[PDB]
Amino acid sequence: MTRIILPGKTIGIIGGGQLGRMMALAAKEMGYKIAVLDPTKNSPCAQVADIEIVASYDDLKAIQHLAEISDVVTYEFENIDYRCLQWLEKHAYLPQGSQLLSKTQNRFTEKNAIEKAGLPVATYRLVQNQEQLTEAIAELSYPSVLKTTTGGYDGKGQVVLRSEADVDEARKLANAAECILEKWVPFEKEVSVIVIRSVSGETKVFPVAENIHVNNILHESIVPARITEELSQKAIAYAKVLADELELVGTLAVEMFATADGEIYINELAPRPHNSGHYTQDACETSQFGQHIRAICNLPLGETNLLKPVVMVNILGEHIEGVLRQVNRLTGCYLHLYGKEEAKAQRKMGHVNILNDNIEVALEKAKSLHIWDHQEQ
Amino acid sequence: MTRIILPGKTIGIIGGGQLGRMMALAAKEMGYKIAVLDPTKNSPCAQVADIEIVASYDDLKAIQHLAEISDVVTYEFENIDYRCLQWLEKHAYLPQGSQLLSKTQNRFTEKNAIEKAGLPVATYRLVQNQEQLTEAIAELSYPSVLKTTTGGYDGKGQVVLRSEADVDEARKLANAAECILEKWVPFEKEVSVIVIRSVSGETKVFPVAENIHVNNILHESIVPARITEELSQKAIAYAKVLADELELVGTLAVEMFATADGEIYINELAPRPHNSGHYTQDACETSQFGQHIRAICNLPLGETNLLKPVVMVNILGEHIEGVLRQVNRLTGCYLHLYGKEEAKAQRKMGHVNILNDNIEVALEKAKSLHIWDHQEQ
Ligand SMILES: [Mg+2]
Ligand SMILES: [Mg+2]
Repeated sequence: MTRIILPGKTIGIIGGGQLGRMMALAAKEMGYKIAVLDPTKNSPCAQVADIEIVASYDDLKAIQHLAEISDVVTYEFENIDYRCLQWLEKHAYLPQGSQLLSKTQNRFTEKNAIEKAGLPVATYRLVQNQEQLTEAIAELSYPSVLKTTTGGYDGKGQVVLRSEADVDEARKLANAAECILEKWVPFEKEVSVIVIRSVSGETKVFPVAENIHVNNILHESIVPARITEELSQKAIAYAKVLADELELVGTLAVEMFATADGEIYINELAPRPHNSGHYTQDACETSQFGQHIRAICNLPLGETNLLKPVVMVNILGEHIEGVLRQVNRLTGCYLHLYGKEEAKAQRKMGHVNILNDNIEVALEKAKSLHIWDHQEQ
Repeated sequence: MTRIILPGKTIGIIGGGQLGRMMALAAKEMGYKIAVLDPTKNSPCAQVADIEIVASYDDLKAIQHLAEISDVVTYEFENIDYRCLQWLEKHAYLPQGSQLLSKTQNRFTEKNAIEKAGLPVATYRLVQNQEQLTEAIAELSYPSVLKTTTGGYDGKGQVVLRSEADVDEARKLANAAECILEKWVPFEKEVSVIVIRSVSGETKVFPVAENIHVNNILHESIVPARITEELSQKAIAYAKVLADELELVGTLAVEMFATADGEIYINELAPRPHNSGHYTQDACETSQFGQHIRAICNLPLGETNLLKPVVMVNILGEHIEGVLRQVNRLTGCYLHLYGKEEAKAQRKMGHVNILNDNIEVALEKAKSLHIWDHQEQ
């Protein structure tokens, strides 16, 4: 409430991926110690942490060990079972709580929470079997999109239904997992806003980013987003409403659709630093990682001013060879690589923040490097 | 020339203090592994390193061990002896070389090198005995400063001569060590410039910083330095010429005196990241540490644009309690703490970068915190 976790103390992180690694690096600058729990040895985060606990996320015993050596605990792994987070908020210090994670983990529960906040979402229906899929298609028509309610993107995730010809594919998915069908709402661009709220209630919002996805993987984030001032203001206001209604502590990434007629629909939420906020490491006065640490520790939040326009480009497994071969050409580019040993095609290996006074020159730079030819097409 | 050290390789650092730690943090963002050699276990740098070697700086076997596991070797500790330096330069990869470091270890050698590069310094005389002191006093008159040529660490090691009354104290100093006598420069401001030069000869120069020393220890760096455009241009030009003439690879801090009459004299050089460049971590497009890594690894250098005005304030052992107590008042302030256990009174425990569009507001903020009343007086 007024509880402050002072520099020198230990922050425990559940999950050792790139998000935890970058949380850790930010915390280290401020003089915090870092403990991490991850199922695989020498994770990106372990490479920066003082203490490594190699164990499963459901390993209640190892979770207790993390709780014992930590003064505060946060998570970066978003598919963690919220029963484990319920244990921590009662027996350790987890200022984020378990509630928000539980609401944002399931696309259906997520939509209900956005609606209760009074914000606009695409019309949606829960799909648990073929009869329900049929009814949902009949009610919402085409175009629509079927998405699994919980984390299961690896190989499938979603089916876009442009016409009746895509129904066969949707039925297969509907059998494989619980789904929601959402009406496809026409939009000009996807945008996101990172909002941070500390234990003491202090709230900061980062600049609106314009996101470009390829095969449903983030390719580029563009800041400032190439949208109207009024859309930017609305996006920012929407993020503040969510932080307050969801009683946020820590970080919330709000992904959005911006339509040609100036409206914003809330797409999805992530209760953590998000890929679309990586630009902040090089372009803002505080990074989202530095902010997240400040939020949970209850330090004054840093400023979120955009200090230079930026295009973040993702480096997937398929790009890493190209990046390393082209290192000599990275003038004006700020490389971040996560220390993952095995490259797989779609695995996130790093990102590059391209800073320029002109956003179009930054975009042209990414194209000129030809590392992302596959994405450009 | 062409040699590039790619992300994924190991950077070895001789010296595990805060400069090593901040080098290592910048390197980790880019996906490098870190090895460190330091006389004390659990050093600031070891807290972020993948491999720690605990040994003396003059222990050639340990130095050799660090070199053997490192793809490139750099140093934070300057007083490496010649036998270790030659071994490193010829049998490891030490792109910085030994030549520049040799020149900057002796105040007389250093001033000769600066003059030979075509740059101005205060008039000076070598003092190896009492007779040479007498002659130098005669030629330079009062006021003047007698300084030891080596041993840059604590204990003053200097005597300011304003009258014949001070000669007695000076003779004692010249009796214990080789000295240099320098004519007193009537200066308005102390300033410094950080210059970067990569293995391939690419150069970048950081903005001029105004430095405020108290008890021979840096207190504040102010950027932009409160000096005329003409003085700024001159300091930058001088720093570039030095980098060229000394064939710098890596980082060079050039400390200077700026007079009211618009003249610059070169004071002293540090062939490494420097305390007067810590502001770059929060206020510049690239930090001196990010730049140092790029320079030795022969990556393209980042930009050095000042993105927001800044006051860096040092946190000594005598300040850490005040910082921790005032943590809730650190809005607009960016805290860096080095992870040192033992807090001696004059030991550098961290720094705070105070960012503000108005330099005077930043200065005011430092005072209003009432942490540095001692320095303020
Ligand atoms: Mg979600
Ligand atoms: Mg020096």
